[PDB]
Amino acid sequence: YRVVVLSFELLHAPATVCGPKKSTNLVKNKCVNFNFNGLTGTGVLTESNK
Amino acid sequence: NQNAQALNTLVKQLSSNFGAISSVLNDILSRLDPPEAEVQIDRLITGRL
Repeated sequence: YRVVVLSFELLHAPATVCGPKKSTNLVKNKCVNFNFNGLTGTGVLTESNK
Repeated sequence: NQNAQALNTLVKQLSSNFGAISSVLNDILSRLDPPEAEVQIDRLITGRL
């Protein structure tokens, strides 16, 4: 029984891989939950000049 | 000064995950299943409250 042990990334940020996922129009300032490459957030998104 | 200092501490106090994998509600549900995700938020609302 081949017991070769493999290991992928353990809690690392996005890399040169991109899972089979689609795309959709982005959200500029809508106060809604958003999804951009897994990360999800809610509240109000406001644009700054930083 | 006291009022302003207290108010900011109430906003900066949204940081700690409170003994969970994540420290933001938005990602708790996205990458977890209520069965195992709800217990995670069990310490989030219990923390912010």
